[PDB]
Amino acid sequence: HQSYDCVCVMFASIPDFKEFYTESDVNKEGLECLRLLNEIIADFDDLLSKPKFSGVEKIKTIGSTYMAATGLSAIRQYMHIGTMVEFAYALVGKLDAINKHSFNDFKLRVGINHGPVIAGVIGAQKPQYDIWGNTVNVASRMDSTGVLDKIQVTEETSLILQTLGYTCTCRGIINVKGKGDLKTYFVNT
Amino acid sequence: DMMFHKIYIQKHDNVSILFADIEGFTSLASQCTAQELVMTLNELFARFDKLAAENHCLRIKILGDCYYCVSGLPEARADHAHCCVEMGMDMIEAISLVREMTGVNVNMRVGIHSGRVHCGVLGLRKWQFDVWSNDVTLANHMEAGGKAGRIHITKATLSYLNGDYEVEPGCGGERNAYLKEHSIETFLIL
Amino acid sequence: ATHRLLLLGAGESGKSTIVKQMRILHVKATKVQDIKNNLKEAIETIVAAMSNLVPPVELANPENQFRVDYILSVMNVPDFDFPPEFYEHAKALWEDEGVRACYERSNEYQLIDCAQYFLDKIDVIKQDDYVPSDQDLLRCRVLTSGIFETKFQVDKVNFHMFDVGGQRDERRKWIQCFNDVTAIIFVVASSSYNMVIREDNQTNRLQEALNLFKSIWNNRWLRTISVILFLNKQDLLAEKVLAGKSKIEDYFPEFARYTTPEDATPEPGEDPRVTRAKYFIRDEFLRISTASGDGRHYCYPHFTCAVDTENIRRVFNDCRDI
Ligand SMILES: Nc1ncnc2c1ncn2[C@@H]1O[C@H](COP(=O)(O)OP(=O)(O)OP(=O)(O)O)[C@H]2OC3(O[C@H]21)C([N+](=O)[O-])=CC(=[N+]([O-])O)C=C3[N+](=O)[O-]
Ligand SMILES: C=C[C@@]1(C)CC(=O)[C@]2(O)[C@@]3(C)[C@@H](O)CCC(C)(C)[C@@H]3[C@H](O)[C@H](OC(=O)CCCCN3CCN(C)CC3)[C@@]2(C)O1
Ligand SMILES: Nc1nc2c(ncn2[C@@H]2O[C@H](COP(=O)(O)OP(=O)(O)OP(O)(O)=S)[C@@H](O)[C@H]2O)c(=O)[nH]1
Ligand SMILES: [Cl-]
Ligand SMILES: [Mn+2]
Ligand SMILES: [Mn+2]
Ligand SMILES: [Mn+2]
Repeated sequence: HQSYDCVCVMFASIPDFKEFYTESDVNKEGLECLRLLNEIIADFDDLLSKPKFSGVEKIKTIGSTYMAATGLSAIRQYMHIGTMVEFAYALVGKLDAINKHSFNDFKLRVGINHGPVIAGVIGAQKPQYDIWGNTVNVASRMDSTGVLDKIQVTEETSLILQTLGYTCTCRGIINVKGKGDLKTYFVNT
Repeated sequence: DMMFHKIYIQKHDNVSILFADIEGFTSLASQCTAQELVMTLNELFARFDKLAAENHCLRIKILGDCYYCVSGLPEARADHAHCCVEMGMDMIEAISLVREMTGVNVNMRVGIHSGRVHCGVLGLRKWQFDVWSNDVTLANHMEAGGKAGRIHITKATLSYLNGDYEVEPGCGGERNAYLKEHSIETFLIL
Repeated sequence: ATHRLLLLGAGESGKSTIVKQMRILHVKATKVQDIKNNLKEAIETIVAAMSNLVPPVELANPENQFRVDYILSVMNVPDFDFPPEFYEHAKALWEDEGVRACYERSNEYQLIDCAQYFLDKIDVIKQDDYVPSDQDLLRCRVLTSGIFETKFQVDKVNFHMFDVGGQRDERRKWIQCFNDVTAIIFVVASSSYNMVIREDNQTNRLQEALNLFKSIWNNRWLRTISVILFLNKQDLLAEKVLAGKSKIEDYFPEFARYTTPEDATPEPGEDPRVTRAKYFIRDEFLRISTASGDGRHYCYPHFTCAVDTENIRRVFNDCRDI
């Protein structure tokens, strides 16, 4: 496993799902709910096979959260950052589509960040590909501490996004354990 | 075929779910290099994946510094309860060797629970054998509201254990707001 | 040979009423309470809506003004013991021409349908030996929150009735029944064409149905599912139609052009005006089912009356041959 210098990590969770999930006798004991999640994850995967997103590499799916890294170049020089943002919006456009036929109002919460990461595989039994590094942590932290229908990015990230054409608003200060307090911004739409 | 996408998921009962997390990982994460960690990380779970096969526990997924295998899969086993306990048992000394060569205060927080679950895969890209069930969510919180170098089991995991292990009050309520909100009685393997 | 039927439709469209019939056909101290509740929550609704209406409705007997105060004082009692007084006061008000004058405008404010039914019979429910008749339970009304699966059998053939909340908030639970569903039963309050939804008090109850139907019909997860259409509440429709004061063309202008179909099969001694309207509401839905969905699913109209066991027994024998 090698180490990259500039990889854009993104997290798009759905905090509204956990409540949606319910193991009742009628829905096959939570089985039906998962079916809806399948139509969600799948719907989000149909984007990976799209020209403009040929650079987006889905890493994994944490529960009901989507994780994709843009910048691994496999499996401007910082343009992959803006692309990742376009993938975030892309997900939104599809989550809302689901609601249309689902009757829900599922809102996506995205936290994007970029920086050095260590891509590779771990686990002897069934080897799996995953990335490591402080970069991913901050990204995640900007998802668990974000806002529905909003993308939370750090300073350095906000700056680059602006050089790309995006406007950002300072949310305030967020605390990331082991890193203290940081200043995040919301990508204006 | 048509309408919806074939969901590759199957229901299961009488299984034990064990969650484990590195207590204070940022502790050494601020000491060891970004790479040294990934090594220790890969080194630890390595032994884990092997111990699991020895204790008959199936590896589910690795989340950073969180590792969780479930017993009773694929082939049903009425020994599931012990399998996880056994896992947590050996798992610990595996994270202790992390004190010898690296960061101190490194211990595992085992959180075991039993009940039905839903295993399989979602979406249609880079499938990841995962589980879904409130029982699974409970094991998670159990792990969260656990104690260093100790095993945190619920009331269900204790019944499936035929009381072959000596336990004690867990007080998970005053630990996790979930084990509290749901009025859950927790114990700790002595 | 076990079918899974899912009942869809807007709120108070008449879903739970149909399931009751299925239990009365192919299949109390506890419900009595509710019946009284429907009666209370009924009368108090009319009176309270007299001063708010524009123009405001005034009583015909100033005396009852006191009874009006009584009803408005116990409008929010936790466990109303329903004392002998209530009934006397209630009926007294219901008899007041002014109150009724306000009843005819029950479309200008949220009011249950069992109002007329129960009020006309206060002397029966006031009794201590009161025994709810099949019709009383069919006329009763209780909000359905969640999903309930009824299991009955007809001529040695298993069915699976599915009752879900027809209220906007509840509609999010429907999905849990979209997969592996034999047929969908879409109930509609044909009579509620001059009333507005309860969710916001501004969205037409019939339009809500139309939009809702269109959503289910054109749903990505129901491409091959055929939906039967129960244009329920035909009794209340024909009534309002014969009334002549709540013109339909004043809520749906397209009705000014509409002309009764030549393939129309009007019931015996059925007023031509009713026929020219009962079908109008039907065609409004057919256009939605004709716009798309071809060969993969169809729609089957069925004028119905959920509270009429003699009607649902008929129309249902048809839903079986489909
Ligand atoms: N939502 C998430 N999605 C994916 N990953 C997450 C997520 N949240 C946290 N992590 C990763 O997991 C580690 C756990 O962090 P955290 O939960 O705060 O702390 P502890 O382990 O200490 O447990 P405690 O909270 O005290 O009970 C972090 O260490 C690291 O990346 C982080 C990290 N870092 O934060 O900087 C650097 C590192 N290397 O190698 O440099 C390795 C980690 N790791 O392996 O997990
Ligand atoms: C799908 C429905 C539902 C309700 C049921 C379920 O079993 C979960 O998928 C588990 C429990 C389950 O899959 C075990 C792994 C994990 C990751 C623990 C999932 C998440 O907590 C889900 O929710 C979330 O995505 C929100 C919480 C995420 C926080 N986790 C906590 C644990 N650490 C280790 C990683 C981050 C989950 C709870 O969602
Ligand atoms: N007059 C008349 N009343 C009817 C008819 N069908 C149903 N009702 C009455 O309408 C009221 C509402 O019916 P109900 O079956 O509760 O609606 P619902 O679709 O189940 O509504 P919800 O429960 O999801 S919000 C009940 O009081 C019932 O007795 C009909 O055809 N005519
Ligand atoms: Cl309706
Ligand atoms: Mn940890
Ligand atoms: Mn962790
Ligand atoms: Mn109902």
